[PDB]
Order: sequence, then C-alpha cells, then structure tokens
Amino acid sequence: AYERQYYPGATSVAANRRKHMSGKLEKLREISDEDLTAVLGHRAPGSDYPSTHPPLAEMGEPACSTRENVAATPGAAAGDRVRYIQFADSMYNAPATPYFRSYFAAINFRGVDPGTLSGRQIVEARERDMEQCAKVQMETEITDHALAGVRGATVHGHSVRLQEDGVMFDMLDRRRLENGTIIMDKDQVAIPLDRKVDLGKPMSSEEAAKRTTIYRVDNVAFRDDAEVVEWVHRIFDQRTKFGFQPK
Amino acid sequence: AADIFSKFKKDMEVKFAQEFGSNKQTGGDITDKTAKFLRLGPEQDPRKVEMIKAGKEIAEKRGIAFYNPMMHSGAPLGQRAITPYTISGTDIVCEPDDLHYVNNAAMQQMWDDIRRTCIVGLDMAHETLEKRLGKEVTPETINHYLEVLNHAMPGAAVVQEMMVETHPALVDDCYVKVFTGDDALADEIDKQFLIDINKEFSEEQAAQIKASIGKTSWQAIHIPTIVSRTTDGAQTSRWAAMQIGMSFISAYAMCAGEAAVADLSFAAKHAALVSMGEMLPARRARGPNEPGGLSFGHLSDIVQTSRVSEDPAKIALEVVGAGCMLYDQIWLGSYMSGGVGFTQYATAAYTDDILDNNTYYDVDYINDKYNGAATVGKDNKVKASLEVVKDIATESTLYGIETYEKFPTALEDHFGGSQRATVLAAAAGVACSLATGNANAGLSGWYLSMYLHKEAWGRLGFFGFDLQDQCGATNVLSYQGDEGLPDELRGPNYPNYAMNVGHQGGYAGIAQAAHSGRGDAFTVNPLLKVCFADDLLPFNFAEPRREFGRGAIREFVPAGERSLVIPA
Amino acid sequence: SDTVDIYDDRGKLLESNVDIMSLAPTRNAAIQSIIMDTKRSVAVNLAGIQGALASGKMGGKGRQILGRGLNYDIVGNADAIAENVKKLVQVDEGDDTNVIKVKGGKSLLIQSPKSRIIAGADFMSATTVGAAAVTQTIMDMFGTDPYDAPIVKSAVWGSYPQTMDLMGGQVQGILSIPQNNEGLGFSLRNIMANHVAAISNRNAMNASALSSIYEQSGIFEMGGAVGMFERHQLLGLAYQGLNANNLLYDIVKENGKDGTIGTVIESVVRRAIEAGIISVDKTAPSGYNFYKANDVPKWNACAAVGTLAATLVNCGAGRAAQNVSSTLLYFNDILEKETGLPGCDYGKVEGTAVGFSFFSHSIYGGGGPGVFNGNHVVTRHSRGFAIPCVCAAVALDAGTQMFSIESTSGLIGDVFGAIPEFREPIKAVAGV
Amino acid sequence: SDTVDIYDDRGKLLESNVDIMSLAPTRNAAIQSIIMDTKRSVAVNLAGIQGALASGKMGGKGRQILGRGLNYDIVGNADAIAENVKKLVQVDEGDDTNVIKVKGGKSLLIQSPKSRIIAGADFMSATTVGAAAVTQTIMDMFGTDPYDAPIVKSAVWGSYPQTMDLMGGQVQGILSIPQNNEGLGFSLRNIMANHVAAISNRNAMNASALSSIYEQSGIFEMGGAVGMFERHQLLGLAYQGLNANNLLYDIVKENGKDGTIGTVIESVVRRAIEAGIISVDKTAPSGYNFYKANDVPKWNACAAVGTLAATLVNCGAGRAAQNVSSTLLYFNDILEKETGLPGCDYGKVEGTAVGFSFFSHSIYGGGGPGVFNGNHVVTRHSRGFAIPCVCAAVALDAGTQMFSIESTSGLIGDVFGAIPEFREPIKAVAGVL
Ligand code: F43
Ligand SMILES: C[C@@H](OP(=O)(O)O)[C@H](NC(=O)CCCCCCS)C(=O)O
Ligand SMILES: C[C@@H](OP(=O)(O)O)[C@H](NC(=O)CCCCCCS)C(=O)O
Ligand SMILES: O=S(=O)(O)CCS
Repeated sequence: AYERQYYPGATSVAANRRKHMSGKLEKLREISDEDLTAVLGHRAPGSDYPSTHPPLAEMGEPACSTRENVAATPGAAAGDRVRYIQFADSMYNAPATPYFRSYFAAINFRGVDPGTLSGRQIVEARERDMEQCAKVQMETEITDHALAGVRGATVHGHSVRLQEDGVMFDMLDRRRLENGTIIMDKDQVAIPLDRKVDLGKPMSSEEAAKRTTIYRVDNVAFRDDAEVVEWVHRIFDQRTKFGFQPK
Repeated sequence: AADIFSKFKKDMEVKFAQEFGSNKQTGGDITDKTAKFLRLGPEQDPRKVEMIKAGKEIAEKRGIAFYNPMMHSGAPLGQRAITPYTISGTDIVCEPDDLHYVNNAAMQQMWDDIRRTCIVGLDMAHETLEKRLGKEVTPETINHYLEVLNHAMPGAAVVQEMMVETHPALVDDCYVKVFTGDDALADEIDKQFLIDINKEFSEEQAAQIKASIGKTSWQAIHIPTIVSRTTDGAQTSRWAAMQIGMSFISAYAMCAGEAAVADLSFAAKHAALVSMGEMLPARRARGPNEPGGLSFGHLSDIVQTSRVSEDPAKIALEVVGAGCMLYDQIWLGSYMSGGVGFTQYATAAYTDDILDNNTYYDVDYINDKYNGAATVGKDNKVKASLEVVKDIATESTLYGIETYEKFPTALEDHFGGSQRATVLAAAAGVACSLATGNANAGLSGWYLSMYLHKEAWGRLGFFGFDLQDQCGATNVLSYQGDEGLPDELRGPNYPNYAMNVGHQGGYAGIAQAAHSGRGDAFTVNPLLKVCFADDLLPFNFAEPRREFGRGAIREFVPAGERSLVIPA
Repeated sequence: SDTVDIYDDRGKLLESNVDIMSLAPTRNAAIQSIIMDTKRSVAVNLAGIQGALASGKMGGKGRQILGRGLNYDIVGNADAIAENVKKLVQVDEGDDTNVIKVKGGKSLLIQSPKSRIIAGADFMSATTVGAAAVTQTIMDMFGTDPYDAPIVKSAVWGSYPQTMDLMGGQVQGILSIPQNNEGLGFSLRNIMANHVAAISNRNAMNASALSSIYEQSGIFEMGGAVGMFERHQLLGLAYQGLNANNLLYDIVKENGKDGTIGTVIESVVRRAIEAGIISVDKTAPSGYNFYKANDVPKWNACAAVGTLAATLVNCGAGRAAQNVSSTLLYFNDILEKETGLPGCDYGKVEGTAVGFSFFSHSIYGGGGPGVFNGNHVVTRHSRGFAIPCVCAAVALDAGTQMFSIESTSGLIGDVFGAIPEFREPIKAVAGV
Repeated sequence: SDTVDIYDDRGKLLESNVDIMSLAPTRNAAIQSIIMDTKRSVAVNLAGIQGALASGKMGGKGRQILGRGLNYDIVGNADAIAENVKKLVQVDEGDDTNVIKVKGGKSLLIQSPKSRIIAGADFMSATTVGAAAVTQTIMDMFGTDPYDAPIVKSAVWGSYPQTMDLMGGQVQGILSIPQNNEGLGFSLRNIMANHVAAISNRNAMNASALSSIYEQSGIFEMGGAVGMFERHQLLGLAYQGLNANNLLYDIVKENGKDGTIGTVIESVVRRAIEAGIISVDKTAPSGYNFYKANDVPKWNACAAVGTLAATLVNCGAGRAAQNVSSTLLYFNDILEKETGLPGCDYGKVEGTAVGFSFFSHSIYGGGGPGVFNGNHVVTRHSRGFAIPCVCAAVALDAGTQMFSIESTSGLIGDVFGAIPEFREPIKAVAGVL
C-alpha cells in the first residue's frame, strides 16, 4: 500500500502545495448553491441542469470493460453540458497558483478537464460535477477572494500591481472590497447579478503569505527550498540523459 | 552589469512613473507593489484616439461597421494604464500600437528584405560557358555580365524586340551584387557590384568565411519588394534565375535559347542556389523563402550585429530581437494565425531592457565563476555538461525571477507568463551558449529555466506554451531521426517548435550566442552572412531592434510602394 | 528476453510467455496483416456517386456543375457493380481481392490484392485502382457517352488531379495521401483518432490497442526503434497497447469506481515499487523520497500504462473525450512530482498534452480529440504513447462532440469495423 | 491474349512465347524483386560523414557549424561499421539484410530486410533505419559525448527534421521522399534519368529497360493499367521496354549506320504494315494513303518502339543526350504526317517532348535530359513511354553535359550498379540470370 508524498520541499510554500494537491484544505467561508450557480453564469439559480445529450440510462452504452468498470459521474450519467469555473490568482501571494489548482482538480475530482495558464486556471467538467469542484474552490483556503477572482473572460490581473486595498485588478470590475468584505455582483463573464454575493472578508497580507503556494524573494524564496530545486535538477538530468539513451 | 541595470530602471520610470499621453501616470516608485487604476479607457492614449477617429470615419464612409472599441466585451481597452515601450539599448519610446507589424514599415521591410533575397553561385554557370561553348570567362566578361544583370534583374529586356518592362521607379530596391573567396578575382570586380569580404569583416572573421567557402564566387540577389509583396517567397529563386539566364545569354552572345542555357537554369534554380529557407509540409504548406523555413542559424547570419560588434551578448540579443519580431509577430502571429496577433509576445524580448539586464548579469556571473568564459574566445570556454548548464541556467533564472519580484513594474510590464518565460529562458540559454560554445547546451539551459520557472511561480506560459519545453530537455541531445539536430540547423519547422510563440527568436539567439562567444564570423552559413553585409538594403540588419523603433516613429522608408501609379 | 502475458480488453488471459520481440511490426504476422489490409483497402460511397452524378455536385465544398446531370441507379445495381469492380481490381483469378457490398448497397469495401501493394512503392494503388475500377464499371454499365465521361470520372475522383487528393470524390481509406506526411515514416501515423474509435466499435481498449499498433508501426518505419530503442518501444506497445500482464486492465479496474488521475498515480507507483522497477534513491529532510528507475525502458512502459489507465478512468468517468488532453498532461506531471522520476517518454507525453490541450480549447486550430493523429503537428511529438489514449478517449465519449465519430468516420466504421483483426486487435496479435 | 519473345540488349533470344500479362509489375516476380530492392536499399557516403564531422559542413549548401569538429576515422573503420550497421538494420538473424562496403570503404550499400518494407506503408524505412544504424554505430564506436550527439546525428541526417528531407546529409536512395510526389502512385516515377543510366553502366537499352520497369510499375500503381488499359501498357512495356521480338534491336540495327529519325519511321511503318497492324483505310486525291490501326494498342506499342529506336539512332549518332527531346517530338509528329495515325500515347509522347525540349533549352527550368523523371512536372505526361528514352539518351552521352551521370548519380552508380537484376533487367525478367 503506497502512501503518496505529492511534492518535495520543506517550506510553508511546499507544505501548502501538498495541502492543495491532497485536497486537505481548510474551509474558510460559505457559499449557497444558488449563489454559486449565479456567479458561474451557466443557468438560472435553482434551475435544472441543461443537457448536451440524453441520460446514459436512456440511450444506453456500448458494452466494454471500461464503461462497466469505470463509474460515470452524476453529471455524465445525466448528460450535462460540459461547463467551467475559471480563476485568476495574484502573484502577490494568492493562496492558489495555476498548476496547483489543476493538481487539486486532477487528484481529488473525477471526470475533470483542468487547464493551466499564467493568468487563468480552468476546470471544465459536466456542469453538476464542475459545481462540486467549484464549491470547494470557492469556500476553502485555496481561494482568497481579494487576491483571486472568478473570471471566464478578460482575466488580466495576476501580474498587475495590487490595488491599495489589496484587491487584484479586474478590467470588468466583477468583485471588489465593500465594507471590509468581498462582494461579487456580476457573474464570471461580467453579466450583472440580481443579487450580490458576499465572498467574505479577505485574508491579511500576512495570512496570504502563510497560505500561499507561490514562492517570492520577499516571502519564501524558491532558491531557499533546496529540495524543490533539486527535484527540478533531477527531472532535468534524467529527461536529458534518457533522451540521448534511455538507460 | 551595472549600466544595463540602470537602463532597465530608467525604462520602468519612463513606462510607469511619468505620464504617457493622458494616462495620468504622473508619479510613483518602480518598486511599489500597489497602484491606482484610473479606468480612463482608450482615450488616454493618443494613438488609440487617432485609431478610434479613423475607425468611425471609415465605417461611416464605406457603409459597413469597422473599428469600434466599444465592441470589446465588458469595457474598452485601457481600464488600467496604457504605457509605452522603450526599444532595448535605445532611448526610443514607442506607442504600443506602433510595434504591431501591420503598423510598422520597418518590420514589414525586414521580412521583405529576407523574402526577396537568394544567393546563386557563379562558378557552375562559368564552367558551363567554358565546357559547352568554349567561352573564356574573365573579370571583364564578369563585370559586363553584372552590368547587364543589374539592368535585367529589376525586370528589363536584353534580347527581344517589343518588350514591356517594370518601371524603374517601382523597383529601385532591386539589385545584384557579388562576393568571392577568391581575392584575386575580388580585386578585379567593379566595386559597384562588390561585397568586399576583406573590407566588411575583421581579419579573423574574413579568414573564417573565406576558408569556409573557398575560392568560390556568388551572387547576392534582391528582387523587387513590390514583386515579393504581390507574390510569395518561392517567387524569389525563380525570378533571380530568369534574369541570370537572360543576362548570361546576352552578355556571352549565346544562342538566345539553346541546350547550354538549360544547364545555367538548373545551376541557378537548384544546383548552385542557396535559399533563405526550404519548403514546409502540407499542413503548413509553403514554398521556399518563407519564415517557417528560415533556420535559426540562417537568421543569426542575416542579422549583421556579429560583424560590427565585439560584444557577444549584444550580438545574441539583436538576433533575439529580430527573431522574436519575425517568427512571432509576422510568422506565427500572421502567416500561421492572424488578427490582433502577437506583438507583445515579441516586444517582451526587445523592449525595456529586461532581457538585457538578465543576460548581462549572467555574463558577469560566468566571467567571475568560469575565468572569463563569456568573453570572446575559442579556448576560454567551459566544456558543455549537465553540471555547467544547471549552474548557469539556475543562477540566471533565479536572478531574473527575483528582478521581476523586486520590481513590480517589470512584472506588470511582462504581464503574460509566456513573456516572462521567453525572457528568463532566453537569458539562461544565451548564457549557457556564451559559456560553452555549444548551442545545444544553450537549449538545455533554456529548458531548465522553464522547469525552474514553473516550480517557482506555480505557472509558466499560456495553455500550450510548454509543449516544446516539456519535450525540450529530452530532445536536446536526442539523435533520433525527427528529434536530433544542432540548434544552428533547427528552425520553425523542427517538429516541437512548429506552433508556439515565445521560443523561436530565443533559439536563434541561442544559436548566435554559441558563436558570438567564440568570435565566429557566422553561426551556420557564411554565404548569408556576406550576402547581408550590405548597407544598400533598406533595413539595417546590424541594428534590428533600433530599426523597429525607427518604424514606430514613422521614420523608416520601405520599398515597394505604388504611389507612382496611384491617382491624386 | 522480455516476455509478457497478453490479456484481452475484458482482462482475460489470451497467451502466456510472449517474447516482446515477437510483437514488433517487423516480425508480427498479425500486425503485418493489419498493415497490409489498411494499405490495400478503400471505401467507396455508391450513394454519394449516384447523388453527385444526378446533381453535378462533385469536386469539393460548394461545387456544382450545372446542366450535366446523369441519372444512374448506382445503389440499385450495387451487386453487379461490386462484381465488375472485383474483376477490374483483381490481378489473378482467385487471388485475395475482396469487394464487398456494405449498408444495403450504399457503399463498397474494395480490398486490392496484396500483389498491388507488393508491386507498389506505397499504398495509393488501393485508391487509384479502386477509383478506376468503379469509374470503368459505371462507364460500361450505364453506357456513358464519351463527352459525358469527365462527369462520371469526377463523380468518383472529385477534383483530382487539379487537387492533390480526390477532393469532393467518393473514395476514402483509413490512411491519407503520402504527401500529407510531416516526416519520413509517418504514413501509418496519419490516421484520424475518430477512424480508429469507429473501427473499434467504440471499445476503448481495442481502440487504444489498434492505435498503438499503427503508431508503433510508424515509429518502426521512422527508424525510431533501432537498437536499444526497439526494446524501449516494444515494452510500450506490449504494456500500454496490448494490456501486457493485465496491468492496464487491473489499474483501470481498481480505480474505476471512485478513482481520479491522482489515484491512478498511486496504483502506478505502488505497482512499480512492487515489481522492483523503481526504488528509493535518496530521502530528503522533509521525508520526500527521490526514486530511481532500475529499468528505464520498463519504467517508461509503466508510465505509458498509467497514462492510458488515467485516460480510461478520467474520460470514462466523464464519458467525455476532451478530458484526455489534461489527463495526459497531469498524469505525467503529477507522476514526476510524486516520484522524482521522468514521466512517459521523458516529458514528451506531457509536452504533447500541453499543446494538445491548447489546440483542443483555443481559437488557433486543432479541434476535438477525434481530429488528431500521430502525423498531426500538435500530437506527433510523443513516440506513439499519446494517440492511443486519444482513440480510447474518443471511444468513451457519450455525445459531447460536434465532430463525432459518426461525423468524420461514419463510412470508415461501417466499411472497416467488420474486419475481425481490426475490431479485435489484441486477440489478433495474440493469435486467436 | 498476347505473347512476345524476349530478346536481350545484344539482340539474343532469352525466352519465347512470353505472355505479356506475366510481365505485369503485379504478377512478375523479377520486377517485384527490383521494386523491393529499390524500396529497401540506400547508399551512405562514409567519406562524406567523415568530412562533415571534421569540418562541421553539414545540413545543406553553404552550411558550416564552427568549433564543433569531430575527427573520426569513418572510412578506416568501414568494415567494422558495416558489421555493426547490419546488426542494427537486421530484424531476424539470418534474414535478407545486406550491408556491403563499396569503394574501398568510402560508402555503404544498406539493404534493409524485406520485413521493414512489409511492415511499412512506403519505403522511407530504408533511409531512416539506415541513417539510424549509422548514427548509432558512430556514436558507440567513437565514444561520442552526449553534448556532441547532435553533430554526429546531423553529419548523417543533415537538416532533417527542419527540412522534410535529409538535406546536406549523407544518405541517398534511388527514390525520393513520398511528399515530392505530384500525383497518387507516383513514387516509382520519381527517379532521375541519370540514376537509371548510372545503374545501367551506360548501357542504353538496359537503361531504357530498367526505366520502363519503374515507369510502368508507376502507371500500375497510378491505376492507369486497369481493364483494357492493362494490355495497353503491357504491350508498351514488352515492346519498348523489353525488346519484344527483337523489334527495337532490329530497327536500331538497320538504321544504325546511316539512319535518321526519318528512316526509323520508314522501318516502323513498313514493319507495322507487314505485321498487319495497320492498313490503308482510304486514299486521298493526291495519292496520300490514310492508314487505320487494326489493333490500336499494338500500333501504340509500334510507335513506342519507334520512339525509343529513333532515340537510340539519333542520340547514338551524336553521342549526345540532348537529341532525345526533339527525337521524341519529331518521330511521332512525322509518323502522324506519314500515316494519318496517332503517334505514341495518342499525342502525349509528342506533347511531353514539346515541353521537354523547351525545358531543356530555355531559361525557365528543367535542365539537361538527366535531371528529368516520370514525376517531373515537365515529363510526367506520357504513360511511361517517354522517360525510358531519356534514360537511354543519357546513357549514350559521351560528355556534353554539365550535370552528368557522375555529377548527380556517382554514389548511386557505385552502390547500386553492381546489383545484377538492376544492371541487366531484361535478363532478370526473362529469368536467365
Ligand atoms: C481568448 C483567448 C483564448 C485563445 O485561444 N486566445 C486568447 C485570445 C487571443 C487574442 C486576444 C485578442 C482579443 O482580445 O480579442 C489574440 C490577440 C490572438 C488573435 N486572435 O489576434 C491573443 N490571444 Ni491571448 N494574448 C496574449 C496573452 C495572453 C495571456 C494573458 C495573461 C494576462 O494576465 O493578461 C493569456 C494566457 C495566459 O494566462 O498565460 C491569454 C489568453 C487568451 N488568449 C484567451 C483569453 C483570456 C482572457 O479571457 O483574457 N492571452 C499574453 O500573455 C501576452 C501576449 C498576448 C497577445 C497579444 C500580444 O502579443 O500583443 C494575445 C494574443
Ligand atoms: C495546428 C495547425 O492548425 P490545424 O489543426 O491544422 O487547423 C496549425 N496552426 C498553428 O500551429 C498555429 C500557430 C500560431 C498561433 C498559435 C501560437 S501559440 C496550422 O494552421 O497549420
Ligand atoms: C519546370 C519547373 O522548373 P524546375 O525544373 O523544377 O526547375 C517549374 N517551372 C515552370 O514550370 C515555370 C513556368 C512559367 C515560365 C514558363 C512559361 S511558358 C518550377 O519552377 O517548379
Ligand atoms: O489562452 S490560450 O493559452 O489558449 C491562448 C494564449 S494567446
């Protein structure tokens, strides 16, 4: 029986990376089912999930061992559309970094299609399955809602200087600090919501620095986590050697 | 190095801490992590205002919708500050839009000057005249041939009666010069036709070129830009061959169309032709002399900085700039896609002295740790190894990352992860090439940078940025058929490289760096190095980055315009 | 001497103690039979020809030649046409020529005798002779006037020879045309993922099996399996492609109910340690164990199996083809971070998956997983270890794609899916 | 059905009563052996690799990578290299892999086992496996450091894969690469005439014989010999290519001393009338006889023989290759004007010859006769009846060409010219080797 170790390193950043990868994330706030559906913007809150094809139980499936041995998710079974949740995360110590959101999704959720980019990270999945993953990302420490933002388009901000109130720039102003709490009053493609969503009080810069999976020279320097630099060196060496001759 | 670091900081001050147009960025500390975003929209930028006005008027005039910033989702461009770019190594401050290739005649002309150029040997042609016709080829007959050729090449007649011809005013950029590794012949060539290798290159570099090509003679042909623009790259070698054939017929009193002429044709079109680049496979089908066929070594040799500078980093950096512009803005950003395209994917590597800062830091690090290995020399280089690559590339990348982190202005500047990846990896790769004299050690450094970058920030580039970078380290020293290749011979059609921005210009700089560190005359082809050692070409290939700046400020005069035949 | 036991798609033992060298495209009779049949066979759309003749719609998208209509009952004469086509396609009486009426006369399977492939440099004789046979047959059967001959010809051949292919024609094979090859030895890699899934009848592991056979036949023709690289590629073919030792099947099964890309990594690393293929090289201060591969080609094969197993689990759970691009990326990326060992193909599956993800989620090109193939600029880079997963992923899709199997490969699946060795390739290679 | 007697290049009977169907590429074992050997074989220039390694001159015209020199004695270790290359190229112990040292170790013949062609879609495995075997062998033998591996690789492979071919590499075969095909079924047509003449050892009729085998194998793969067109092409192959009934040899011999393109026409028409292949159809007022062909494919074969016979006579007289383009044009042009019957390939040999003449006498492209092939845009047009004459013409040239056999095809002649079935293809087909 193999116990996964996930990631090297012995700093707070490496420890936080293992927390994200293993899905051991502290719940910090609550979002209702309807508010989650509202911010995602794929259907009216509380409405039935639209479908892209009939339920598996209705149309039937080919009989092969994989379909028999691999259980379809509730979203696949229902024939849901594949929809998404996408985040931008500030490089100024947002808890999340793009690759580690994707690892979080790949390791802890079934039937997911994560994508990593510098300014955006996305999980595509059958809509109801996606909402399960979305809820954890919205509620737990993997997201600070000042330093991050749910953005399905026009994502610019991850590398831009922070606003003086500690909130990451949004071209389309979907969420901001109001009375010491983060309010989101548009969905992730910036269509105004009927009801604004309280995404809770932001982390202090101090707490963000402790919870972040990003290295920075003025918090926890990458150079100082020798194990992770060595890991890179070992992967590099081995890839180079085995490309010449796999021995 | 200190001077470049000061230049980088000045760039950040100009870009972020003093107003550009009406963006109201009237002050600030370039190390500050925070900023105020004014939500001014596109009107903060005078070029954008000009574009909006033109878009409105043209839409009204032509009767169908056109440029309109309000069609942008959510809000128009410029909700944060629209800020300028300074061309690296210069004080030329540019409107961002003026660096889009469509808006920049210098950028378009650099490509036209490459596209409309090929090199054709003379020796085979002369052997043909000697063997088949019994003709005696002398300096006199060659000089007469060259004057006939420089009449014929732009599109003028030498044999038939009742010919129409191209208007000289439309094709004034078309000409043919010659060069030769035979010093005795070079002394006899009418100087108006000669690219003098002994004059244009240092004694060491001239020796390398002449030893490489031997006592052989070559034509540097540049066909009309207006023709290149009407047609394509594959036009070039055909155009050159037609008028070479006509000029041999006329100058040597051959039958105007005999069997021996066909040998001159095959010599000019195939046997003694050197193209800028070769054809591309079906999915990206293109004939010769298109950007995808242009090997990284060939671009390094078209760029003339190696001839006029003794600074190996400067030489590499000019090639990076030229390559990022051509390969990303015109090739990948237009030929292979289009639209708004990839201006700033490229500008990150030739503006605001950020790449230069990382690179010159590396040079000092290498010189300090490796007994001046980054200074010009062939016998002061470090043996390429995994150890040396890991040392230099890791140090390079850590410094570059720390600079982005200590200067939030630099991070906002290169806002895309791909831009930062290109800069960090280019510096690391160029550094490894400089220290080792091994271009593929440079490639290894490039890929190691990407790997360190990814783990440092938990992000790298865009969705498909590191297809080649994850295939990268393992394919550097592979000798498998479609994997192995020296970087000098690699290019945009090397399978891993065939798609994605942010790389090809860097690889060209890495190829160049391996040879500039050695003081080599060329990176892979002396024929191209000499061909473009010529100030008559409209684009100054010795200063490609600065040329882009001259284009931005509308002081670059291109060839190929049609105002002569256009109404008032 | 590396041997494996071959298990089928349902995890049942087929053959024990098979030398992996006997599985080489260059030695294996079943694989060579699949290659020969792929080379020598084409589908002809008889209903398409009939419609093209009547309407003038031939030669490409939007094309119609007005005023030249020919009303020939092609489909109603399908049996007589098949018979005459066989007479023209065959080289000797009673040879291995096979012309079969498909879908109630709407199409034909035309299998040239192997003599046409033996006497040819490549595989285009199947297309040219097939098209010529059909063209001559229609000309004779319906008594076409010579001045209408061009119309009958292009109903079959489309815009060839103005185009390099039979654009807007009615003849298709599993392969493309040789000129579409990106590299040397790439012909058998230019097979659309939707084609393979169609032929497999949407059986995921048989799709990845057949794809593996094509891909490795390509790598062999590329000269990418010479010397030490032969064992390297054959371990991959055996384990990832042919379910060697039931490893693929067992890993999928134990992760099938609740498994993710992440749990498949646990299965792969646990089994690799159990088999002695990898062991701890060094333990860091944090407790992190850096591993070393004791058999590098075998470790690569473990990673290859894991990549496909993760695809079957993750695409299987979603019943969605698109999950394959991220699966190939993150299985290998996360595997490297778990172990300190390089992923499958030493980064090249991960790399292929990075661009493959991009070009299946962006504006720039590509498309859904089904349009990709080993000759595609996006997905060529890995040495045969990525595309088999794509074929399996497409087979598992329950209906999320615009460019589905039916959309791109309906004719191919109908014409070629009935060939036993094609539909059951693991059993074919095992010798049943 | 149709039978012919096969005569060799010296006009001697080899086999009688040969059914022309047995001569089909799709049925004939000897032709299939020639095709297989052509597919599975490449030449490697060991001297070239050694020079490239030392100088860095690799990857194409003008290319040199400075400062990366490797001094390996490739030629001096040619036998050991050949041994190890065979071990890497072979598939089964004791199979039909063949690796031979040629030119005192300056080059190798690498013949892959048939299994690589059987398991392959086309023919490039001979090149890629051959190059891979040489690359691996040099890497091992000379202990190349991994950071020098790219230099060893490109010494062999040139600019591949930046280029689609091994540009500036040291591996060549008789064929090209598949992507150079203009049409479908054209791979065996992409063989330059100089190659065939080199392999034939400048034997005119064996050059045209081998070319006919390649060309008609191409026409067959093009699907241009289906149904009635099979007899049509095989009559051409038998008569023009394989000297059926000694007609080609006899027509050349009786026109050899003093004959011209014009007198060859007299021979062709006289013999066609004697054989009953053509008859007077109608006589015009002037007395001019309009002929009719009683057997159209046979008449075409007569015109095909006449075209090659005229080439052998006209190019032979001048010992000059260039005469072939006008010979193909005017033999058929004048034949039509003599008889009122269509020339060979019903105008297409004449047509091919019109453009071929132009593109071997002008500024626009082409070259001397030796650069052309059945896949060349200029000379593809006739169904295999033109290029065999070009190969014979090149074989007869005494030294008028810049792009001679030695210039373009020296390695090919050295490496492939000693293969018995290649140098004596008529004897191969008659089964008398
Ligand atoms: C719509 C896509 C999907 C796709 O296939 N391509 C896009 C868009 C495309 C469009 C954007 C033009 C427009 O606004 O209409 C163009 C210009 C290509 C074109 N059609 O001309 C482009 N990308 Ni993109 N794109 C770019 C970038 C990026 C970076 C931006 C990150 C950030 O924080 O701002 C991210 C990827 C990443 O996160 O790494 C990105 C994504 C995307 N890129 C996401 C949209 C993301 C969003 O919603 O904002 N680009 C860059 O990082 C720099 C270069 C820049 C390109 C323009 C230029 O080079 O000047 C542009 C290049
Ligand atoms: C993949 C391929 O597209 P297709 O899948 O064939 O449609 C290819 N495009 C590109 O590679 C475009 C690359 C430049 C734009 C993206 C840059 S990161 C091409 O058009 O030939
Ligand atoms: C024959 C071929 O030339 P090559 O033999 O390949 O050099 C071809 N030229 C042409 O067909 C040129 C045609 C236009 C000029 C002559 C018009 S009659 C080409 O360049 O691809
Ligand atoms: O967002 S994507 O990475 O697909 C395109 C970047 S320009």
